Amino acid sequence: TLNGGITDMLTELANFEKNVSQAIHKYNAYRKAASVIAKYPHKIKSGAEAKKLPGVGTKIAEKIDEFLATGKLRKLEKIRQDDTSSSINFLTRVSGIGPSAARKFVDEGIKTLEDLRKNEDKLNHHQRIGLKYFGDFEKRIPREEMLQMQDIVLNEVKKVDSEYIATVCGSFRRGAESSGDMDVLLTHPSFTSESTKQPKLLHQVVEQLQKVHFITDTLSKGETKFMGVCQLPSKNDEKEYPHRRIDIRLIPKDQYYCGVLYFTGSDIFNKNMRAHALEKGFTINEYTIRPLGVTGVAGEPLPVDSEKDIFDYIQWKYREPKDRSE
DNA sequence: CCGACGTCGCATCAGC
DNA sequence: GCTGATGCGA
DNA sequence: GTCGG
Ligand SMILES: Nc1ccn([C@H]2C[C@H](O)[C@@H](COP(=O)(O)NP(=O)(O)OP(=O)(O)O)O2)c(=O)n1
Ligand SMILES: [Mn+2]
Ligand SMILES: [Mn+2]
Ligand code: NA
Ligand code: NA
Repeated sequence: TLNGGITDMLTELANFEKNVSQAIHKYNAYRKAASVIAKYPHKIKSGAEAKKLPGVGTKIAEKIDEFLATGKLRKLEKIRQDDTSSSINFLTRVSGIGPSAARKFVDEGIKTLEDLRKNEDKLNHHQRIGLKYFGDFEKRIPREEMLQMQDIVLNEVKKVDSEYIATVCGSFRRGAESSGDMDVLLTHPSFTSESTKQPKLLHQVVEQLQKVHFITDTLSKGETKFMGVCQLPSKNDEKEYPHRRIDIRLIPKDQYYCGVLYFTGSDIFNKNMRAHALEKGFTINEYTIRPLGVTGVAGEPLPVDSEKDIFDYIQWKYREPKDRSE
């Protein structure tokens, strides 16, 4: 955590540009700068030293010099003191409320937690559930709890159909001692890139999880992706566990490796790897890796038999999940 | 300089 | 209702 | 905000 002060500053600047300025590429630029500094193994002593890193340019180098010298950034100081930015920034912390809805709400004089509770009628379903569990969703999940959750999910899925395979991905698969949520990759032999031989494959799994009162709420739900809320069972006289975010992703079984690569992350690792893939003349999604044709159009899917095969195509040394925490 | 910046799913809305 | 764009999110 | 070509 050598440069925590610097990475915190950049992250706050990223959130500002995303939530307030609605400038997603500035948000990404700061996300990237924060990431490359985060894994830089020296305590940074100047902006010039920082500017050597890819993604760190002049402006950020200048900001790092201010931060090192003073321990603050006047730019951030002002943003903090500002009514509207602070309100918009806060509202986006509710799941389902983004930059657009947040700014629209603030315009209407809705800018506090109290205001949201008072105006629940103005929320779409996602946002209402997000407000309901605002407190809970602030809390992180200890890996021990994640292990309990894994046991329930894997066993309940087994009970539906023994041919399901459920794989917990995200920060958990990367070995994090705590997680923001739980991500579950799901496969079933009936669903491949070639055919879907059974309907409601994801539905049946969700339904079962609701039945045992594990899944408590639904944010969104389609044929291949579920976003919702779950909770561990507590014992007698035990205070209940916090409600947790969970999302589930049904991937065609023959495309498991691209799927698990995607869902393991991190988000920035995925961006770095896909950017590199493009440089090498391939494109990668959660389904396939395709070569790019000489006019830039994606071609047929390439054979994939392991995560490492995808790494091999773009000439990257294989990296274990725990080294993908970028 | 300066266009281009990872790829896609589900909810909602605009237009017909 | 459908098609495509936008919002929010993985 | 950054950068490659
Ligand atoms: N922008 C994003 C967000 C997520 N993802 C993929 C990579 C993530 O590791 C995986 C799960 O998303 P996530 O749950 O938001 N983040 P993740 O599990 O990495 O870390 P946590 O904050 O949940 O601990 O989805 C992505 O490819 N692009
Ligand atoms: Mn996660
Ligand atoms: Mn998730
Ligand atoms: Na740089
Ligand atoms: Na939000």
